[PDB]
Amino acid sequence: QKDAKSSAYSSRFQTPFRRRREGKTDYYQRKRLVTQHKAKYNTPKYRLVVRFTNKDIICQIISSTITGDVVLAAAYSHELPRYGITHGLTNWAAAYATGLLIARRTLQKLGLDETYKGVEEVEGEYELTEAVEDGPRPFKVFLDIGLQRTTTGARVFGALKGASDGGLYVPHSENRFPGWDFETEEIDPELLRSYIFGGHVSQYMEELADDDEERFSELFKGYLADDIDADSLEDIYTSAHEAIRADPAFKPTEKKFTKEQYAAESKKYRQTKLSKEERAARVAAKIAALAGQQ
Amino acid sequence: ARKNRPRPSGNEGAIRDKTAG
Amino acid sequence: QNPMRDLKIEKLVLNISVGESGDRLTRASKVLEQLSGQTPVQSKARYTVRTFGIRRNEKIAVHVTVRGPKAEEILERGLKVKEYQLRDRNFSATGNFGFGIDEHIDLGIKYDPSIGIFGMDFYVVMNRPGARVTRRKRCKGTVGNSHKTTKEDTVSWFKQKYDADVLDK
Amino acid sequence: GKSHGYRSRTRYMFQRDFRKHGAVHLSTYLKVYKVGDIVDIKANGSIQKGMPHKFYQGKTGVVYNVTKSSVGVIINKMVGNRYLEKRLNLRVEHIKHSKCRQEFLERVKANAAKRAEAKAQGVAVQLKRQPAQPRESRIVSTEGNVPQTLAPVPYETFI
RNA sequence: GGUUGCGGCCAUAUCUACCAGAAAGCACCGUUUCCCGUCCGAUCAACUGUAGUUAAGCUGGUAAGAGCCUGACCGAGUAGUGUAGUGGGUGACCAUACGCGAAACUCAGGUGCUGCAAUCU
RNA sequence: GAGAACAGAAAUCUCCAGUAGAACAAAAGGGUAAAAGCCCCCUUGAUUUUGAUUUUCAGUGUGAAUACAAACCAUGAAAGU
RNA sequence: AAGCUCGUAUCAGUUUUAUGAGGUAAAGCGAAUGAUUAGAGGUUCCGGGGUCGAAAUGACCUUGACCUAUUCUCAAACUUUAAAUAUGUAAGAAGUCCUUGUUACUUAAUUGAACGUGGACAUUUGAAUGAAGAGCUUUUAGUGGGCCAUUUUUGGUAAGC
Ligand SMILES: [Mg+2]
Ligand SMILES: [Mg+2]
Ligand SMILES: [Mg+2]
Ligand SMILES: [Mg+2]
Ligand SMILES: [Mg+2]
Ligand SMILES: [Mg+2]
Ligand SMILES: [Mg+2]
Ligand SMILES: [Mg+2]
Ligand SMILES: [Mg+2]
Ligand SMILES: [Mg+2]
Ligand SMILES: [Mg+2]
Ligand SMILES: [Mg+2]
Repeated sequence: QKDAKSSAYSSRFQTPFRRRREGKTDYYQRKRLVTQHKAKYNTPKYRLVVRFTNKDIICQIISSTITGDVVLAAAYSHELPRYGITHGLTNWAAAYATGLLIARRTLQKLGLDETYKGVEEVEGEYELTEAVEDGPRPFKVFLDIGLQRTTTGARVFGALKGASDGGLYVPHSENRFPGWDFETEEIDPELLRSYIFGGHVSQYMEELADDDEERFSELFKGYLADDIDADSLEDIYTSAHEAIRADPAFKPTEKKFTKEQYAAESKKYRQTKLSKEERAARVAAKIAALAGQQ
Repeated sequence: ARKNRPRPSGNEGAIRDKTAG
Repeated sequence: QNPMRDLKIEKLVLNISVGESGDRLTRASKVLEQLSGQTPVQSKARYTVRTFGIRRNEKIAVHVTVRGPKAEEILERGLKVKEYQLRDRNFSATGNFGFGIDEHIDLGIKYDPSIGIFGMDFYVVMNRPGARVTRRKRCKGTVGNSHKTTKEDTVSWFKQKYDADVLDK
Repeated sequence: GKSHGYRSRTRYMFQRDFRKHGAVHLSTYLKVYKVGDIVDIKANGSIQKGMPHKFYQGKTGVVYNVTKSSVGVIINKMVGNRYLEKRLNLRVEHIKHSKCRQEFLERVKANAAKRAEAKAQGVAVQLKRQPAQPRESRIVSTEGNVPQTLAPVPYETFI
């Protein structure tokens, strides 16, 4: 009745491309990203893309070609247990850790790791990976946040800090990091360092634990189960950072099965298409029964 | 406008429409 | 079946269409914040009619939204005034509903003559959980057909809880 | 009175398409243009910046300059009793390779390979193309295909 | 093969109504001390992944489905049109010779493919 | 379209539908939907130095416009603009 | 008119092959805009009414509207589609391939870009046909009221307009 759109409407509808239908990619963003100064003919523009899904973080390095986009390297959150992190895989510090991982990974696989060491004595300071004198002019890459809304202290910029401190030259101002004072234009390095090393949870332990034990139980349950104390929290992050700077080589999983086995199971499991002959027989039977006076 | 749209009670419109002091 | 399709209140919207700007508008504003714990907003009139005595953008009405436990308790405090007794045709065809009252002092604020005596219109927005599908930014989408609210669903829910009644039709 | 603006009488020429309004798919900017490429010009009404004047609609030229987001092109325009070369500056949106050369180079490389492989046995590679020769003698049998006889048709109003 | 992130081509990919969905993933989903934004932690912010559910999203199938795409000696060599005559006709216009050649209509078929990276009984 | 006191064909609020059927200073025609539309924040690139090119054309000028170069800038996290 | 530099070409009011661009003829309106005839089915808490009624979110008829599916006909300032004739570019030595030099440009990077060094590939060296030679420079006379014919076409009834 009312929910009926005319044939003319359907035949003159325009369709958005595909990712706009899915509400996934902003081509207006992609425009300003992927275009290359036409004088620099094939030198591709590299995007550090960041995406926050529920319970996981993805960061990647991508260039683009006509037949599709191609990736230099990727870094998921869920392998940080390899580097000594077991909980809170979506906190801002987790984002920092992932940024560091992807940075050292790309540099190691590109052969730049010895130079552009990055920063080790982290201090929450704002500084860019300056170009080494008469060197190879460090790698350059730009953020790609997707539709994710920008705002001060957003956990995506933790990934930015991860890449920067890893050594990627990623152009950025700092006026959105947590602790960027607003009424006056400065930054609190030590507060930033706190958010680096989990200040907002390490501190938050105290009030809740001395305040509300049952709440302190339902969430942070895993922390109690694996016996992590609040004060010790900075230590594991610090040890992680060294673990990443030791080995970013990306050991992949082993899959404990085969591509073919997965395909076969899902194939036999899935519902299938119905063919034209059966369709004709189906309509004929529907006639002969319902129309055929039952 | 409907035929009987705001048709009041005689003893209810006295506190409805007086419009002056 | 019925695992978690449980209906719940989104928002109570509180409206007052005070027909003029100035002091009586200001007093209208000073009515709600006590009732709401929350600062109100003022809406402008978007074209003259000259019979209601209004110009473009001369700021006529005041309305607020409230949600959660405070919203439901204030809803209850209104349905007590209306003695749990509402007419079918009040309900929206989508499953929303609303009503109006007069003499806001008949609940809460005693008289405070500096404020005056005003009537309101409450209106309730109703749905099932998992509604942020239509409201988030990334991967925006619509709700499934079977999953919407309906006249029948909302009246049945309003029956079973508050054990109230609906009028003639 | 009379009127000749910069974009006069382009009302249909610059309409976009049917069912193709909106932003442009990225492949166009993902193209790469070298000096000496032969390129066709088709205006795109969505990007008012750096458009070509209507006269250069549908023409074809040779690129000669490259800048950050545009291209320099050479065109020959017939004015009076001679040709004059005009130089244009166009954003990459109204631009696309004329695949005439794309196929022509295919012919050239295949041609060279053919020449070489033929020379591998010295057999007179015979390079040049030919127009459509008149077709050759042939025999037609009637097995199961007995000739069928037609005849003109009488007349009736058919309504 | 399923799923996710980034895509190309931009409906065979949209729309309408139903039905199903292992595992993983995605998701809805819980909370407000801190950065942060709101008339309102709805959107957006942050924390947990713990308290639950595949109901919805998403994917796939179903329809003498709308739409959409492809093809055909179906319509039609029609309409139209370049060239020619001391051709017809009072004229309006029309045949003829050498050439090119539609759309509508009808029928039949089809209802996403594919690149990079990771993960999945 | 369906609902909410006074409130009605028209005031304000809410939901559903909505390829543009609206708006974009002005005539008309193009173009535009996570915008070129509406609202908010910051600013003055409506700047400087002279060239090159397109339109009218004699390939003169004027008008208007386009693409760079060399500085100083604004904005944005950034690519860019 | 004077010549000049050269001697089969960096040519051509032409066709073919390959590849572009176009919104006229035609066509369409059970496709957008606009116009337009007729019934058919519904729909009024809602139009005007009348009939039954005290009124009813009560009933009957009527007119109109609105919606649904059909139907008859149109467009220079409408259009999904879309001709023929006209029209742009290419069909090689100023080429292609191979190796490696230069740069203050550009690249994460001897990566790229542009121009080169050196080497390889000829009359079938890259469709048709013709080429009366090809290209170049000056300088100056006359001219700047036009008219007619076929075809397309505007105002007007038309005109030897
Ligand atoms: Mg933006
Ligand atoms: Mg066109
Ligand atoms: Mg003759
Ligand atoms: Mg914007
Ligand atoms: Mg000029
Ligand atoms: Mg025209
Ligand atoms: Mg016609
Ligand atoms: Mg037509
Ligand atoms: Mg029309
Ligand atoms: Mg042509
Ligand atoms: Mg003389
Ligand atoms: Mg004269």
